[PDB]
Amino acid sequence: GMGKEIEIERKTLVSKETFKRLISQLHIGEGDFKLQRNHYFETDDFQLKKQSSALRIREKEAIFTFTLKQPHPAGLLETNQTLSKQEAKLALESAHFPSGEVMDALRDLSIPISQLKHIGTLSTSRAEISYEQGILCLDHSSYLGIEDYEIEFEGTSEEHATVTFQEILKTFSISQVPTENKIQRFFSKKE
Ligand SMILES: [Cl-]
Repeated sequence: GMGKEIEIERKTLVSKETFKRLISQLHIGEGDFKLQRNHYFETDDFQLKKQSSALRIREKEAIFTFTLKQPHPAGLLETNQTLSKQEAKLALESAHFPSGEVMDALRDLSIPISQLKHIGTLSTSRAEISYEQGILCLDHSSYLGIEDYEIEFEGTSEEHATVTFQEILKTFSISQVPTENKIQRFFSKKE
């Protein structure tokens, strides 16, 4: 919707060689990959994690986006807000966030905004294609000295997303493995 959206997502990590094979078989060019930086925010005691939520500022092609992800009956509720470079920099450098729908949703979750701070940055090189009735993302990410590769399917219903993703794993012979979110893979490494 207009700032808010429901995220229905299926995901698995893959090897470097499998990722490289998928780029070839899906006929994805080098120029299709776009670079983005995810700057993560969290309290010392990890309050957003305890409420199954994630707060980031994304930087992509000179556009900054403030994003909260929180639990929702179906999938996760994603609340997006555009920021200027000024607002993004203030948040990153001095933990001063702008008023708006993201701030409102944080305060509705009883998150002390004065305790939030920039914990680190994960970079992702991403290619996206329309697959069936959804979107298929190829993510090569780097963070805290290491890197990894990931395929994800963005669906519209939980039922159809499962069917479509299981079809992708079978069709392209991808062996599925347990896969937590980028932000969780980030600070599980940080810990
Ligand atoms: Cl990267």
